[PDB]
Amino acid sequence: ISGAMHEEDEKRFLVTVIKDLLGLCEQKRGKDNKAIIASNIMYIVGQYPRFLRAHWKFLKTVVNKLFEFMHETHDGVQDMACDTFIKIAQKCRRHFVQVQVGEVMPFIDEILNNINTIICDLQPQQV
Amino acid sequence: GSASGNLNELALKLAGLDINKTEGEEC
Repeated sequence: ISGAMHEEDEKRFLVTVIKDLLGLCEQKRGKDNKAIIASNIMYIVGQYPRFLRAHWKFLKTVVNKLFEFMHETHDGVQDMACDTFIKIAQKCRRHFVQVQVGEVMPFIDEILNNINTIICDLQPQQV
Repeated sequence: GSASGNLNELALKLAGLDINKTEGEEC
C-alpha cells in the first residue's frame, strides 16, 4: 500500500511498524527467526523510498546496515541485502551524490573507498 | 514547517539487531 497514504500518516505508521519489528527481532531467538524478521523489515523499508528520501540519517543507517548483512552467512540474507540495496540506490540515487545535512562528503565517496571490504563475502551474482 | 530533528534518535534503535555475528552461548 506504499503511496496510498498521505506522507505524514505514512511516517507515523512506518515508525510504528518497524520500531516493533526491530523489537520483535531482538525478542525471537534463532537465526532462522531473526533472518525472516530481518528480511521483512528490509522489504518494507525498500518499498518506502519517499520516507527514506525525507530522512537521511535513517536512510544512511539502513544502507550501512544493509552493508553489514552482506557479510551475513545465514541462507538468503545476502540476497535480501543486495536486492534491497538496489531498490534503494535507484529510488534514492541523488541522496548519495549530494552532501546531506550533518555530513561533509557525498556518501558515494565512503562507499567507493570500501568496495572491497563491503563485497568481500558476496557471490559473483550479488557483486 | 521548521522540522529540527527526531529521526536521529530512531536510528540508534536499529543499532540493536542481532542475527549471527558471534553468539557463543549454548546448552
